[PDB]
Amino acid sequence: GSSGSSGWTCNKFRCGEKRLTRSLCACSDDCKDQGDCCINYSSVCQGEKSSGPSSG
Repeated sequence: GSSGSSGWTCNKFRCGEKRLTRSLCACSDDCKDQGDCCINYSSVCQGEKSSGPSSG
């Protein structure tokens, strides 16, 4: 099927990934060093997860 539409966003799971072929941004740690972290990389990845059931 088609490759897909523009995705300038990252997903909780995506965070800390090591597999990307068709993605405008990168949801991996490397992005931090390199400089290709999605616009909302920290918002999704660097969210609020600590001693909590769900980061609702």
